[PDB]
Amino acid sequence: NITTERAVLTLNGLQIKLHKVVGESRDDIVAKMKDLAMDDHKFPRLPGPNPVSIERKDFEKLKQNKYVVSEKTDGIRFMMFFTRVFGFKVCTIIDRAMTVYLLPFKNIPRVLFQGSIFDGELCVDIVEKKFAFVLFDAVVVSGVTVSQMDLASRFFAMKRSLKEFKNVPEDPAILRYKEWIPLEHPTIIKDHLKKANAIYHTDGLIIMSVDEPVIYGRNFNLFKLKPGTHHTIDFIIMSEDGTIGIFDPNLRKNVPVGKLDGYYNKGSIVECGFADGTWKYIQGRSDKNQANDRLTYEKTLLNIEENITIDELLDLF
Ligand SMILES: Nc1nc2c(ncn2[C@@H]2O[C@H](COP(=O)(O)OP(=O)(O)OP(=O)(O)O)[C@@H](O)[C@H]2O)c(=O)[nH]1
Repeated sequence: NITTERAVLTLNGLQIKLHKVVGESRDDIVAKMKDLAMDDHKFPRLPGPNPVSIERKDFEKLKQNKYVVSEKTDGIRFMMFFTRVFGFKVCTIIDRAMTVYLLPFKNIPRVLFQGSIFDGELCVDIVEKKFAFVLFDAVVVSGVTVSQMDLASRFFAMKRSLKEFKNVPEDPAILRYKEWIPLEHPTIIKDHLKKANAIYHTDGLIIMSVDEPVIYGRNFNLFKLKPGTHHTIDFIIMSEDGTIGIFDPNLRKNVPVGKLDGYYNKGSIVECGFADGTWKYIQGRSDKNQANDRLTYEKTLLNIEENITIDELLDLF
């Protein structure tokens, strides 16, 4: 049987109960996805790109090359994988740490189960108070590797397969497709962004190449933009006098970086924002035992400093 263990995900004040796939079953689903995705990376990862923050150096490239734009949905990143395990046709969603849950739909066409890997976000529909799964892109559809073709071909393949699918009320998520708008369409972009934000929780926008094949991992040509300067960092309290530190993952030692005004419990993790030269407390995190690493900190400072805004960005066009 597929050895499962139950789990509940909470997003935006709502929860979803799912069977987390465990042990050798988890191991086999992951190894199956690695083969279908033909990823020979020596480390377990999803066959999908992680965006990079937009930098002012990128503005040239944005204006030479072709790109599409969409809202950055705020929810959980999942690769959705249709396969067959021990004879049964299975729909799974895998997250970035390689944790596998079943997410079953009634009406998935049996072709998908020959090997579909679609990329998306599990998220909540504000208007409907139901979960939605929003598909960003496809890697393999019914056994056909679509990853090296251009974005419009990938969506053509994906939409083709699901063309006869209908959701039914008992399905655990509303399957929906990311509408990507061309980066030369500012008024169409703004309007799409306004409609998008009526339905979803968004964290800015994502800008993606119209024609490059799928990258797996950090994709230096997939850009995200946070609205305004609302970057935060999680620091560890290294002193009761609020000395905040940041983790160096290869020393495995926290390094002192600043100091907060107030009394703080050593070893806690505080989410802070930067304002006028110092970091300021926003909330303590009881759910974390580790600060953000140096890399995340260095890059967030650069972004704070550069202060790119969505209106600056959409006015380049
Ligand atoms: N690749 C991609 N990611 C998207 C898209 N829409 C929303 N996202 C989400 O944006 C994430 C970007 O990574 P980060 O900028 O680190 O954001 P995060 O994973 O929410 O982490 P925090 O910033 O710590 O909250 C992706 O991993 C997706 O979960 C999209 O169209 N493509």
